[PDB]
Amino acid sequence: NMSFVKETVDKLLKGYDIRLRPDFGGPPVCVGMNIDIASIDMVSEVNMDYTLTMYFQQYWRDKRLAYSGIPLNLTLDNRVADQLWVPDTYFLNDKKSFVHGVTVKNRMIRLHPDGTVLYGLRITTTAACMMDLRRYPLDEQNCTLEIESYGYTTDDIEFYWRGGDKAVTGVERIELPQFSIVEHRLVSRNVVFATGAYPRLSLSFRLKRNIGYFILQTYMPSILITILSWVSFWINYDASAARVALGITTVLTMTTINTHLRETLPKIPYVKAIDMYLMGCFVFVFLALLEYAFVNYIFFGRGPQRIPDLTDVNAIDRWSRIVFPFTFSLFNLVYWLYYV
Amino acid sequence: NMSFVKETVDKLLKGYDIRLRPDFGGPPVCVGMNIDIASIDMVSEVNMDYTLTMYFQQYWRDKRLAYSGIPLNLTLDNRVADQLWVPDTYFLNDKKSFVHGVTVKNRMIRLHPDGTVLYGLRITTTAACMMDLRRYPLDEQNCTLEIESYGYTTDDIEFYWRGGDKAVTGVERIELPQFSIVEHRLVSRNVVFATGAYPRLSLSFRLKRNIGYFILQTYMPSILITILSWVSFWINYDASAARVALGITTVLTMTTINTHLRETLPKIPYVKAIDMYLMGCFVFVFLALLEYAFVNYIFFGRGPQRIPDLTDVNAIDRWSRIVFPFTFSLFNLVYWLYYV
Amino acid sequence: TTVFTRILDRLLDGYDNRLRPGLGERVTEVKTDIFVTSFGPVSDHDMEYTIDVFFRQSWKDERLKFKGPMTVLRLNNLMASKIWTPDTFFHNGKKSVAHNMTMPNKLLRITEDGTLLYTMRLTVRAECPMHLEDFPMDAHACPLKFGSYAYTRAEVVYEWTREPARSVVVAEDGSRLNQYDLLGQTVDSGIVQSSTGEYVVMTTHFHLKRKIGYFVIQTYLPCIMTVILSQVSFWLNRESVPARTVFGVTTVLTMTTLSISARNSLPKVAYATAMDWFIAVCYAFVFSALIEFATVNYFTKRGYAWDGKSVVPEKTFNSVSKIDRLSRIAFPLLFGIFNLVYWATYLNR
Amino acid sequence: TTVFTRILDRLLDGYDNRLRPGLGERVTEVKTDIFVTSFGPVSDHDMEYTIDVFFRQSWKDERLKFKGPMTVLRLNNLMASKIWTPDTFFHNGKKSVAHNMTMPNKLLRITEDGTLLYTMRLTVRAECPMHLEDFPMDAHACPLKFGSYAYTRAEVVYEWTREPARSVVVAEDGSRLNQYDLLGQTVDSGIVQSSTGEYVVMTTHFHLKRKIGYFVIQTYLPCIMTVILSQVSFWLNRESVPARTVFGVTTVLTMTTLSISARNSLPKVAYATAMDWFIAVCYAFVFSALIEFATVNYFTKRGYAWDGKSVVPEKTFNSVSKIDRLSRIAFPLLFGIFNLVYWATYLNR
Amino acid sequence: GDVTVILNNLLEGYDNKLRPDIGVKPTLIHTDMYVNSIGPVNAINMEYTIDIFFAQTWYDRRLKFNSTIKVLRLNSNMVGKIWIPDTFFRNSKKADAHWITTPNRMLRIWNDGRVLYTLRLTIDAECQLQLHNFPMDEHSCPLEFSSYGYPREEIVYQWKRSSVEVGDTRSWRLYQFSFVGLRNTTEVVKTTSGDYVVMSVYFDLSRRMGYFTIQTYIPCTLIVVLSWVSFWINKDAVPARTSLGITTVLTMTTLSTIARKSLPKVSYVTAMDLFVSVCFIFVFSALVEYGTLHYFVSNRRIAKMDSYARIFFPTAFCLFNLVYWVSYLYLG
Ligand SMILES: *[C@@H]1O[C@H](CO)[C@@H](O[C@@H]2O[C@H](CO)[C@@H](O[C@@H]3O[C@H](CO[C@H]4O[C@H](CO[C@H]5O[C@H](CO)[C@@H](O)[C@H](O)[C@@H]5O[C@H]5O[C@H](CO)[C@@H](O)[C@H](O)[C@@H]5O)[C@@H](O)[C@H](O[C@H]5O[C@H](CO)[C@@H](O)[C@H](O)[C@@H]5O)[C@@H]4O)[C@@H](O)[C@H](O[C@H]4O[C@H](CO)[C@@H](O)[C@H](O)[C@@H]4O[C@@H]4O[C@H](CO)[C@@H](O)[C@H](O)[C@@H]4O[C@@H]4O[C@H](CO)[C@@H](O)[C@H](O)[C@@H]4O)[C@@H]3O)[C@H](O)[C@H]2NC(C)=O)[C@H](O)[C@H]1NC(C)=O
Ligand SMILES: CCCCCCCC/C=C/CCCCCCCC(=O)O[C@H](COC(=O)CCCCCCCCCCCCCCC)COP(=O)([O-])OCC[N+](C)(C)C
Ligand SMILES: CCCCCCCC(=O)OC[C@H](COP(=O)(O)O[C@@H]1[C@H](O)[C@H](O)[C@@H](OP(=O)(O)O)[C@H](OP(=O)(O)O)[C@H]1O)OC(=O)CCCCCCC
Ligand SMILES: CCCCCCCC(=O)OC[C@H](COP(=O)(O)O[C@@H]1[C@H](O)[C@H](O)[C@@H](OP(=O)(O)O)[C@H](OP(=O)(O)O)[C@H]1O)OC(=O)CCCCCCC
Ligand SMILES: *[C@@H]1O[C@H](CO)[C@@H](O[C@@H]2O[C@H](CO)[C@@H](O)[C@H](O)[C@H]2NC(C)=O)[C@H](O)[C@H]1NC(C)=O
Ligand SMILES: CCOC(=O)c1cncn1[C@H](C)c1ccccc1
Ligand SMILES: CCOC(=O)c1cncn1[C@H](C)c1ccccc1
Ligand SMILES: [Cl-]
Ligand SMILES: [Cl-]
Ligand SMILES: [Cl-]
Repeated sequence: NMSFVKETVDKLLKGYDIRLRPDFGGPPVCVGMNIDIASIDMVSEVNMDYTLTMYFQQYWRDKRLAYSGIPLNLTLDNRVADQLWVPDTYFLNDKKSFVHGVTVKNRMIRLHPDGTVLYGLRITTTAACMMDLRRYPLDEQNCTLEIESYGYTTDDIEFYWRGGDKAVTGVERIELPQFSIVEHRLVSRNVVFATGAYPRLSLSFRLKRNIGYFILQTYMPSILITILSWVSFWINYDASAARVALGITTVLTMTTINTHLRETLPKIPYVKAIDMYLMGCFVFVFLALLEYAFVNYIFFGRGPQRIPDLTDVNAIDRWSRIVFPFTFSLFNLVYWLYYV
Repeated sequence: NMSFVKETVDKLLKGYDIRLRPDFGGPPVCVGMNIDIASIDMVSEVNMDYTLTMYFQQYWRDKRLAYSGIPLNLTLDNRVADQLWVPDTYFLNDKKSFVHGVTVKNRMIRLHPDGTVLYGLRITTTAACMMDLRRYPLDEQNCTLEIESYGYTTDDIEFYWRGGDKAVTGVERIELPQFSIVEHRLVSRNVVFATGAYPRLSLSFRLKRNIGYFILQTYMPSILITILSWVSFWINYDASAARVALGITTVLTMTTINTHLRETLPKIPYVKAIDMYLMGCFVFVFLALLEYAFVNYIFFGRGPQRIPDLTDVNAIDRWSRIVFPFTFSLFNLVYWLYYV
Repeated sequence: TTVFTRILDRLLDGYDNRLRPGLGERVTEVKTDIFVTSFGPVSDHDMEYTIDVFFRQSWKDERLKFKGPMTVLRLNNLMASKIWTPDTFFHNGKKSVAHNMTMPNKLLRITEDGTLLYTMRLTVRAECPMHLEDFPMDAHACPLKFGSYAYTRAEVVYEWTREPARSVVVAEDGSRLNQYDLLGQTVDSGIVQSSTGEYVVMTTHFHLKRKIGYFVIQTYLPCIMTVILSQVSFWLNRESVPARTVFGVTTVLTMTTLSISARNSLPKVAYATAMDWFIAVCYAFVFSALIEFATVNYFTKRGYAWDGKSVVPEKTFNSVSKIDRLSRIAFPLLFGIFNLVYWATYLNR
Repeated sequence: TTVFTRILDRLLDGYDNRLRPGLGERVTEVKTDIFVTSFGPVSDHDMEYTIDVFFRQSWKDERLKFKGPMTVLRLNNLMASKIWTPDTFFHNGKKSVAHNMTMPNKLLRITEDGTLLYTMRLTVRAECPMHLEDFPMDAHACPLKFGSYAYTRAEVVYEWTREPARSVVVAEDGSRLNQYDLLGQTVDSGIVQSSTGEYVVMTTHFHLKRKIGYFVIQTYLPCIMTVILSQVSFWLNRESVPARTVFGVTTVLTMTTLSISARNSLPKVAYATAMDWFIAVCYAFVFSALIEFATVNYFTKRGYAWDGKSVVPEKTFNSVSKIDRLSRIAFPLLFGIFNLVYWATYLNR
Repeated sequence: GDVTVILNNLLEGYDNKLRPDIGVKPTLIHTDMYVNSIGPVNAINMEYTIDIFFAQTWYDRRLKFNSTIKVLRLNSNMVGKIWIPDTFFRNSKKADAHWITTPNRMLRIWNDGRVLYTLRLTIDAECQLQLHNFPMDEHSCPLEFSSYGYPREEIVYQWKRSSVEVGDTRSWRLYQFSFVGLRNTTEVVKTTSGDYVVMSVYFDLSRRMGYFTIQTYIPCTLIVVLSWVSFWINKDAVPARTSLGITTVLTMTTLSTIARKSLPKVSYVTAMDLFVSVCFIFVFSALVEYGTLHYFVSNRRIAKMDSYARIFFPTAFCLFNLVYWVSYLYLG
């Protein structure tokens, strides 16, 4: 048994040239790929990337490795991969990645009698995706993973998804705390550079951000502060200290709400959907404070000289008691219909 | 001619013993050192370290490497450095360092006909320097790089700065946003441990902190809040809500200035120069608030029952309008003269 | 397969990869071009930036001539470590990565005349010294210098593969900038001098202009609204002493918080940026509103406001402060004029 | 020159570095000492500390005896990989660093009798379990345990080079501690029992006392000033309801910020520290001063204060509250007494 | 040396590319684990650190030898010379063996061919946490390991009698959690490359409540009690009660963001969120209570609303606390 297997495996590597791909100087070698996704984590808008753990299996035929007389698929110790040709697959958008190495290098080489090689790697890769945050936190991102051959063109190597649409598994078991993976899809194409045309496999996910976290942390605190700025409409116009303190505090609170949200995001130059709401709530609490200044100026600035009446101080307060809750509801009605 | 170089180099490394230093069993090998400092950055008070990038050149003569018949200085592929003896130079205060490795290892080997070796390395090192922050931010720091031989004592090796005070270049072109390099100093001495006396080269920089940042961040806001607190002295004694709100907020605003400053510094057990100012400015805003409570108590507590007079609140307020600005300038006079 | 194995074995037989091609005869000439797959984020605090490149080099090695069934030998990267390759390094680089997932991202191609093509995927983090006087309306030319580490210009020189402007190519979709616009790149060549000789340097300058949108939303707009807020108190009656004092004190406290929090991402430079000047003037307007009211309060004769019933002839009532009436115009007008001057000054640089 | 090459060649010829010296014949004895070149920062959050050492080991190996023109071979650390060395590991060691710049920071020395000296420079990160019930007045004994990973005490035993106290030496200028003092070290040895046998373990305890100065400045003083600030309102007239309400609310909210900001240094332990008790009592004093005013306001009849002219006949005017008069004495006295008891409780112990 | 001769004979003709019994039977590997410490639980990343001495025992008939020596006690030098199983941890986010001062590995070979292989590991293991009951939550964090390449027909793992041993738990770096117990299971997981024997250890963890009581519950409770001080302040003090009412709401907003700062941005409502939100309702209603009282008395039984609020508000917060704490401490 083991004498024959050891004799056979030694025979395969004797005279093997790792510098030459299978069918070197001939037809392209076809490499099929399966990805089993272990997890997705650290989807960072700050860093514009996501971290992916996966089992990255590659399949190809090397007729130099065909063996006979052994009705077995030979799973060899993974160090034999240093003695064999393997595809020079790389991830174009991969910022940082490693093959896990405990307790050994998380790598698998399985030979088959006809010369087929199954080569699996356990890889954690931090791949870059640039996120369009104009609809944040109601945004829907699309993060990919480009898979390409570095030095071998379509004349030397061909990529395909093994199993077609079933080539990637484990997507339905991924739990992202902030997202739900709406869809994933698989793309095969060629990419042209100045050095040749290279086969590319593309795996992309569509992440829809969950909104429940931002209701509790940003939207409900803003609505309650905006509502509490309307309390000044029922306070007597004489109580200037009370209404200014109520007015100033809500304007201050809106900034404090915005700063907490501001500090956990990149410095994108455009206005996000969350900024539109916070700016909207700021306008409402600012106008409420300006409403008392108008009430104060009408009574004291113009009183001695002697649509709301604009001369009756209590008429302006009665008008504001209706318009501000109505308009804010109208603002929330428009904002949520546009973004949900 | 190129075949003659290949033959000559092969002859040098045939029988070469990398385990033995030049002149093994004989006089110590003299190693000359140059440094071209590429940049200094990340001078961290939190981590008590600075990061230094340099071209680190070592010069020694290995008679085993003398070659004749080639009127050239052989620059060889840096991988030949692993076949030659090189000094076991290390940095004692080095926390984290690496030789740059793109596109290849940033390493230079240049042989010379008489056997002299020039061995260059591009190194980024994060060396430790404990900083005395008692006068921070008006402080000068002295941060060093301690270069030493690990295994060879002064019987086996001698360090020297090659070129005297011109051994280290590029210091004058270093631009740090927060510091200005006042001077750099080169020291050569011996350090004794239990295992013997070892050569040491010390490269030290005297760093003076620029205060322009801290004027904008800490001092000016503190000065303005303290001046703001004096507005209370021009408000009538009976306006308790106005003067208390003015006094309370300035006391709080001093805390806001301090907490932001505290968050960016290490846990330092002593009072820094910046702490003396903030605690000095806190006393002034606190006394300004305590001035009103005293004024309120005189009028309302001691009033019904019947240096300023201490019975007329207007006199106390008018006395405060002069003494508080005058004393604060006196405090600024003593502070800035002592720390400059 | 033995045909191509015998060719590779013959090439490496008696080959010394410690010796550069032409060592002792001529200068090795390395043709270089760069394909930027992504111009990564710029870090103001570290004064650096990240760039992802296909770094291509090409040189002639007469020891690697061959004749065979093919005119180009497309080999895996492990052949590159068997031959001589240039020791190129980035002069302003900080911590660069030569990617090797899942294998070393390098390609080596040998043509029958000895020409070698050698490209590698690199992520370079390079220094970009910045002058932040005009921040956040500043522009920078971030350099990318490279050359041989050990070989002087008498041994190794670098040249651009094509027209120098066309030898650095940025991908259409390859932009990881969040707050900068890549306006283009200037490509040059030069000679640097060290303690070890004269070296050829290949330089690329990436011209970046900062996008002001973030700082308008997070700093300029909150400052402008605080200044407008501080002037609301000019329209309140002079007898609302607790109310107008809260206006002045709170707005100063807000300006202090904005001023302190506005330099978080910047290096602690010793000069004033354009934003520091804006916050200073906004602080001055806010501070002067509280000084304005304290002056108004100093001439308030009576502690009671108008009751809304009694006629005021010309008991007695305070009149509307003349300082307030002028402040209701002068303060909004001087701040509008300052913004016109401030924005025309820096948006035109 | 070749004289010493033949000695080294002879030493390794037939040498088996898979086998410890004296295997099957005796117990290998390893002498050990530590030179602490710096005692790095202590991390409360990770409950670990850093320490940079020269870890010196020495043992006898008869296979390495030699006769030559030297009595000690001071060899390259490359030689140490060719011979058996102890497999010492730190039992409570976290991620530790073997320094490799510019070369492996190791020395190997062979004397003619076969004795080996083998020292290395290590950055050791070791676990230090902390009991933070007394924080910020806590003291710790941070352990450093090491021994053979693979060899039981019947195979490899460790001893200190000198007297155990003198075998761990800290450099005079090496203190990298910021908020601790290195009072001293206790050096001991023992046996640890595992499922794989009995192992010799060498123990050193570094005794660290936290320096309270940072927390006096940043936590205790702001708490004390806040409590003192809240008792100021006892001296204002009882009719300044908005003024005395701002006093109470502001100080209560300030203590809330102080309490939350106080534990930012610590790991999120589930028990109360000495700082938490001080802040809790400071919270009670600040909260009670506001509750005191509410009781005063509940007995305040008239909404106007004394006009400054009318004589109170001991319209009518409110009297000065007896609660206010009592609180002017009781609150400073009780808080002064609490501070005396609190500090004597923890500073003395 | 006789041990040298034995070691050389064992490795002569040995092919460490081949698993023992490669075409005969599966290799049975017995695993032990000694837990040095279960490090911090990182809720934000959903991971925990564990330091283990991981022991594996199998039989390699190619390593049999006859001599008076009954066992070869070896260091890490021979670990790469013989065959070693490719055990990996399936939920490991990041793992690292130890290398100071040498590779912390142990190899022992007995004369009947039994191999004992031990090494020290630090593993950042993935642990998905359901934080609905936070901070009164309980978790069973797994640690799965299997063979990377050898299926169930080639490698079978098997727990020994003393499968997992834990030392002095008091030294562990579990700040917010208490270790309750562990279970070790075995199962076959079907992947695309075959069926694999997967071994799991589950560490039951209960969160300690003390930190969040100090950090969140007490501060939020005190701000709620603070808002009740307004009910005893005279209703004519409009600036006093309006400032008191509105600053509590501002403070309760600041406390809300701090409470969730230590959690992943999960989008469901934890027990902490419920407490903070209800405390928000109490401070919000107190300000609305005075606004209603002020409008109906000045800006004009309802006039006695302060007397009702003095009782109803403390009673409703006590009642909510009674329901909140009972449901999350004894109920589901
Ligand atoms: C992309 O590129 C990167 C590089 O840019 C690449 O990373 C590299 O990956 C390779 C593997 O593919 C690594 O190489 C192996 O590393 C093994 C250990 O790795 C751990 O330790 C690393 C540091 O090791 C130092 O210390 C140990 C002892 O503590 C020592 O054994 C090492 O030689 C080395 O010592 C040097 O440096 C120290 C200072 O650090 C000096 O003090 C010392 O003097 C010496 O100079 C550490 O870097 C690793 O961390 C990395 O990897 C982990 C994952 O593993 C990851 O989590 C981290 O984040 C980090 O990335 C890790 O902790 C090492 O055992 C291997 O060496 C074997 O095999 C080689 C084969 O050529 C042989 O030459 C060696 O002698 C040794 O032989 C073994 O040794 C075993 C242990 O003793 C023993 O059981 C065996 O029986 C055999 O023993 C000897 O055998 C010889 C014959 O071979 C015989 O003569 C003897 O008598 C004896 O029997 C090997 O070096 C490499 O370290 C990685 N480099 C870096 C920088 O990370 C990455 O993989 C690439 N990716 C892809 C996808 O391609
Ligand atoms: C209503 C009334 C109510 C009344 C209530 C009363 C309640 C009263 C309650 C009083 C409680 C006081 C508790 C103090 C505990 C101190 C413990 C201790 O040892 O601390 C030390 C100080 O540590 C430090 O960091 C020093 C801090 C300096 C602070 C300067 C303040 C300046 C003020 C200016 C005011 C000006 C005013 C001007 C006015 C015109 C710790 O350090 P160490 O261990 O000693 O050091 C050991 C190491 N070395 C350095 C020796 C080598
Ligand atoms: C730090 C700087 C300090 C500067 C201090 C400068 C202070 C200063 O000059 O005050 C004077 C006056 C006060 O203005 P204001 O209208 O508030 O005060 C009225 C003024 O005092 C009248 O004289 C009073 O009438 P009378 O005759 O007593 O019956 C009147 O009494 P009553 O109607 O209430 O009964 C007061 O209300 O202001 C100016 O003239 C504006 C100049 C341009 C101001 C431009 C500001 C931009
Ligand atoms: C937590 C709940 C605590 C509840 C505490 C409840 C404490 C409690 O019940 O106090 C009542 C009393 C209030 O005294 P205080 O001086 O504040 O109030 C005066 C008192 O009510 C007089 O009786 C009034 O005169 P009169 O006879 O109407 O003419 C006088 O009115 P006027 O002359 O101004 O017009 C009031 O100002 O306090 C003490 O005696 C202090 C003892 C120490 C009390 C210490 C309390 C901390
Ligand atoms: C881990 O698994 C082992 C089995 O591999 C369990 O040990 C068994 O415990 C039951 C208890 O009823 C005994 O009947 C068996 O004989 C044991 N098997 C042995 C000793 O091989 C052990 O209980 C498990 N540990 C857990 C679940 O914590
Ligand atoms: C006219 C709109 O101004 C504002 O909304 C505004 C001005 N100062 C502050 N804010 C708000 C709080 C804000 C700032 C930044 C982003 C989102 C929301
Ligand atoms: C009288 C001394 O008290 C204070 O200075 C004091 C009390 N609360 C706050 N502060 C100030 C802001 C401070 C504290 C700590 C460092 C620097 C400055
Ligand atoms: Cl950017
Ligand atoms: Cl420390
Ligand atoms: Cl924890």
